[PDB]
Amino acid sequence: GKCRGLRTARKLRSHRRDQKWHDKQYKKAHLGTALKANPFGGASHAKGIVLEKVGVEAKQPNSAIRKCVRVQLIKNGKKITAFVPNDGCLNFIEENDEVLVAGFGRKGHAVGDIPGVRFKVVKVANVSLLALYKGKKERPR
Amino acid sequence: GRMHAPGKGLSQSALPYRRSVPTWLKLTSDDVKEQIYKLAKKGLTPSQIGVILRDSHGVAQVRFVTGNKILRILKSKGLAPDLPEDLYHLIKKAVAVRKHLERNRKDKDAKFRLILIESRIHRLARYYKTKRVLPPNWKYESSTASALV
Amino acid sequence: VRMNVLADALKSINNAEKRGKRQVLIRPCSKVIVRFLTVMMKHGYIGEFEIIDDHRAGKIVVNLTGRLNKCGVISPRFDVQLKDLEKWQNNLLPSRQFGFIVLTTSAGIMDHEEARRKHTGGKILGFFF
RNA sequence: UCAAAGUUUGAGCUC
RNA sequence: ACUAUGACUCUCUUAAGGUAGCCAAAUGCCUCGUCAUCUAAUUAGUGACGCGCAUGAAUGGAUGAACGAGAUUCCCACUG
RNA sequence: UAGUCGCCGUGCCUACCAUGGUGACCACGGGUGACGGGGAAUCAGGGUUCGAUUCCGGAGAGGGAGCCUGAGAAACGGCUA
RNA sequence: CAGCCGCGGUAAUUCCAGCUCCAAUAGCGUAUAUUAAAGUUGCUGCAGUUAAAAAGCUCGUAGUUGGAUCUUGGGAGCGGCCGUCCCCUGCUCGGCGCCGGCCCGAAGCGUUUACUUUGAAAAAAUUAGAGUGUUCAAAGCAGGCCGCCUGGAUACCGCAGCUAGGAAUAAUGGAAUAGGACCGCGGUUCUAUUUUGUUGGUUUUCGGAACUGAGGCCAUGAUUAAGAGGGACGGCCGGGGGCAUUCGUAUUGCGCCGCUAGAGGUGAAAUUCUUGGACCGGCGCAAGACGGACCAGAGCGAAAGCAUUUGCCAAGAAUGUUUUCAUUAAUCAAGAACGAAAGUCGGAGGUUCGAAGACGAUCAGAUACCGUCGUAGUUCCGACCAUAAACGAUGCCGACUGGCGAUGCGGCGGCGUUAUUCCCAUGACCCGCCGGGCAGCUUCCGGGAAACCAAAGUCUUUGGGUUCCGGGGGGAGUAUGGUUGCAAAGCUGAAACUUAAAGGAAUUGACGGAAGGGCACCACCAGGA
RNA sequence: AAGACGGUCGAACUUGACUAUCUAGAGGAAGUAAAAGUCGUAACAAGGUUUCCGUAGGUGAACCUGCGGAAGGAUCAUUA
Ligand SMILES: [Mg+2]
Ligand SMILES: [Mg+2]
Ligand SMILES: [Mg+2]
Ligand SMILES: [Mg+2]
Ligand SMILES: [Mg+2]
Ligand SMILES: [Mg+2]
Ligand SMILES: [Mg+2]
Ligand SMILES: [Mg+2]
Ligand SMILES: [Mg+2]
Ligand SMILES: [Mg+2]
Ligand SMILES: [Mg+2]
Ligand SMILES: [Mg+2]
Ligand SMILES: [Mg+2]
Ligand SMILES: [Mg+2]
Ligand SMILES: [Mg+2]
Ligand SMILES: [Mg+2]
Ligand SMILES: [Mg+2]
Ligand SMILES: [Mg+2]
Ligand SMILES: [Mg+2]
Ligand SMILES: [Mg+2]
Ligand SMILES: [Mg+2]
Ligand SMILES: [Mg+2]
Ligand SMILES: [Mg+2]
Ligand SMILES: [Mg+2]
Ligand SMILES: [Mg+2]
Ligand SMILES: [Mg+2]
Ligand SMILES: [Mg+2]
Ligand SMILES: [Mg+2]
Ligand SMILES: [Mg+2]
Ligand SMILES: [Mg+2]
Ligand SMILES: [Mg+2]
Ligand SMILES: [Mg+2]
Ligand SMILES: [Mg+2]
Ligand SMILES: [Mg+2]
Ligand SMILES: [Mg+2]
Ligand SMILES: [Mg+2]
Ligand SMILES: [Mg+2]
Ligand SMILES: [Mg+2]
Ligand SMILES: [Mg+2]
Ligand SMILES: [Mg+2]
Ligand SMILES: [Mg+2]
Ligand SMILES: [Mg+2]
Ligand SMILES: [Mg+2]
Ligand SMILES: [Mg+2]
Repeated sequence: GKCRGLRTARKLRSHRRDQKWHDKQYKKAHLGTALKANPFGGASHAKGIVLEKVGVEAKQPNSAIRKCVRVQLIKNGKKITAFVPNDGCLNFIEENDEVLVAGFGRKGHAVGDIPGVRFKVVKVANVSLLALYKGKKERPR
Repeated sequence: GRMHAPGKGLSQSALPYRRSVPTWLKLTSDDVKEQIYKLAKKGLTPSQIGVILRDSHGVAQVRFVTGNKILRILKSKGLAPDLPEDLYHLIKKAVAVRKHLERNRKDKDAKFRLILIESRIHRLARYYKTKRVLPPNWKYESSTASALV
Repeated sequence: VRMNVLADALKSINNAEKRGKRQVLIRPCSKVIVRFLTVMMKHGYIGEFEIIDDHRAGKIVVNLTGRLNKCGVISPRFDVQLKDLEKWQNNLLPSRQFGFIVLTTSAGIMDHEEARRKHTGGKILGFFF
């Protein structure tokens, strides 16, 4: 503070109330455009259909072909590049199957090589992708 | 520092500690008042009075030699002006400014000084309104002002 | 304009004590200041000051010793409940053993420990240690 | 007692 | 460094070689140009596109409120 | 001001007069992913966010409206649109 | 794989396996909202010369803050010079009762807030918390002795409201044309009511409201005049402002006279002017710019800025002052005045230069740098405009803490020189002191990331007052909206998306078509195959 | 009782105005992210015409010139 007056409570509080908005994160929390724009709409997971398999190329120093997958959500209809992680797990993901998608730990921010891919697959057809990779369970056919 | 200027001059009178009268001075308060009456009748301010007294009669301050002050004595005898002399001198100054501008419309500096002068006037005017010497309806109005000196 | 007489004086003395100056002249004499000095003096932190009476706001000459680390002020004058006295004296002082917070009260000008004895809250003026 | 002077494998430098 | 195109360069011809802006308009043959809207349905009409047979700068170009016994298109109410 | 209604006080309603009231001390208007509170989480001291939710108060039973019956209802596990 | 840095290009401590080893253990992992960590929203507690940052300047009502000054002390007894217990209102009915008076008790009245302390009052549940062997505990409020014995408490519980104590700090009134207090005197008008043994009525006496005459007494009534401020006065001071007036050369142009063939211009040339007389020189005339040199690390102005002579108009900082008033003051959203150049609209004027434009030159290209021309503009008056690195890139007031010399103004003092000449009192020198002023130097004052600063100091020993304004880079001062302007454009002012870095000071290199030094026939110089 | 005149409340439908919120939309025009193109080389060393600021006009692009500022410049000094 600078006005250390005994009766400037109002003037102070007002000033604070104006400047909280210049903080980028508060504005992020309280204006709705971010929450609405986010397809997750303040959610951890979201279900969606696989419609095509895509090999997105990595950024520099690194060099790799990341295996992503174009899902279309049911509730909104928005389109997402959900990335499948680990080794040999893509042969499992068949086309036209429901997968539960989650975030990527960054709250609206791209991560490393995969440019603009904030989402990863957890399940396939009520079957944990982990269980398929480990070999505990099998795909129902 | 000064109000409408950057100067910060430290020059004024400095009265000494002894409030006592000197030994050589033997002119009474009554005689001084009879002089006051003549000078006020002839037409003169408390300032110019105080000046003459200190210069010729060698009596620096009446407040110190006698008990009460010069203006309150004049107020007792009904010589006080309708409004205070400083406002009198300001409006007279104001008028001369607006007069010189009347021919000389360009003098922008004169306009700036005029405006500051009027601000200073209304400041004094609110002090005197609180001191209950002017009526609530008093108002400097360049239209009516020139009637007042 | 000059608002706080005390606020100017106490800075002047702290800028003397940092330089180890021996005696200090302060230009406006206030009654509250005078009470303040007498409080520190009875408790032995400084010697015998003397005040120069002009039919005016007086002056004051303090013969300074060397035991005073700081003598500070709190503007604005905050009210202080007995609840807050501990948090004030905690956050405002070097330790729990020494140092003082002097607050004038209805009762009178006195230390905070004397306020604790007398059961008397009040308006914080300042502090020293 | 003032005209100008451009570039350099993709094929691997470094605590 | 996809094709296309051609920022860039040269040359032939003339004294240069259509800059800014605009359109299938009262100016476009092929032509009902193509796409969208307006209709149940529209060779008309309106808004973008331009390769402009043959746009174009006081032979003036573009806009633009008010006015018109001016030219077309649609809508309301209304009617032998 | 005088009445009406109403169990009384009051633009509650009616009639006749007067022309007032609020506003940078943020009204007015718009938003609120707001029923409120008692409380919870977090913490050095200051504070920050949450609190539909077993206790209290409010409102509501498809949408709005209207009413009989009753000490008590503008009731919805009572009626009429 | 890896939240991030990074790993993987043939001995991979980073992948897939095996072999081991670590953390936690009936639990652990992942995601999202959210909280401490965050002195990265800061009241306690941030920044604002250079890393992001102070409105171009000043005026201005609300807002916020405001100098000093009025009660200090006193009596009796007490403890180890000192401390503490006891006390520091005033103005109809009965007893500590005592010989009508005195005191006390009671009723009513008290110039007023903030501030502080008490109590009551607060729904429980919850929290903390006393007790209590659920076999411990989580829980519960129960239980225990062999008929009896006990518990079933307590605290916190904002803010506002009430209740009685305290009166330092901050307001606030009061007696100043005295229609001023006390306590008294007498009228005018109106009546509470008591009264004359008993039937009826009134005024008085005696009490209670308004009005009205003249007293006695009151120490009779007015805080000081701020190193707060305004206003006055004296002679000065200053490129301070405006208007009008005067002068100078040079300039380019013209007219005339003189000799004459080139003149121009460049690194080198041409278009250009020129035997219809150029350039050069002389004398006259002409119009508009500009007032050099004197001109300083000088002055004044709110700021841009302000310099030919003379005249008129008014102002002001600063100084001396035993001049008047006595708080009249500081900073400020809203609102307002001024505000270089370019730009714009009308006239007036159109000398020079010169955006645009053309051509001539170099050049791989140059629609530029060079040249010859040359338009708007550049000048004045009248209308708009409000933007610059408008930089000290440093908001305003106020205080304090080191020197040193120089300087500008006003003022003061002091041998002597030197003009007035013939002294005084002035002028020029000379040596000092004082106020504030533009700057300078200086140091282990201390601060600061450092560069640096007697301020960018008086900061974890953090609060003198008050405005404005910044919170990762970009996207973007864009969009959309609003407002102003003839237009140009100004002002207010978002988001999506992307991205892990962007910057400052200073060190060592390397480079330099920057300078200073020094050397070498694989450099030059002088030359040779 | 059936029933009717009238008052009051008034659901409901029809229309308009303002107002909030979401949203399709031919074609156009920006920003950002990968690249080992094409044209040049402004800037950082006087970057080979010092750099930058405000404002006007111009040009394929980076840029050029005019007028007046600033030094964050290649000068803290240049001599009665
Ligand atoms: Mg001011
Ligand atoms: Mg060159
Ligand atoms: Mg190469
Ligand atoms: Mg068409
Ligand atoms: Mg054309
Ligand atoms: Mg024609
Ligand atoms: Mg033609
Ligand atoms: Mg034609
Ligand atoms: Mg049209
Ligand atoms: Mg509670
Ligand atoms: Mg309830
Ligand atoms: Mg309630
Ligand atoms: Mg209900
Ligand atoms: Mg119902
Ligand atoms: Mg049922
Ligand atoms: Mg029910
Ligand atoms: Mg391994
Ligand atoms: Mg913390
Ligand atoms: Mg936080
Ligand atoms: Mg910078
Ligand atoms: Mg900066
Ligand atoms: Mg400024
Ligand atoms: Mg600035
Ligand atoms: Mg004070
Ligand atoms: Mg001249
Ligand atoms: Mg300037
Ligand atoms: Mg403002
Ligand atoms: Mg101008
Ligand atoms: Mg101009
Ligand atoms: Mg014009
Ligand atoms: Mg030229
Ligand atoms: Mg050419
Ligand atoms: Mg040229
Ligand atoms: Mg600027
Ligand atoms: Mg600080
Ligand atoms: Mg940013
Ligand atoms: Mg990156
Ligand atoms: Mg060699
Ligand atoms: Mg040699
Ligand atoms: Mg260049
Ligand atoms: Mg050069
Ligand atoms: Mg350059
Ligand atoms: Mg540079
Ligand atoms: Mg050109």
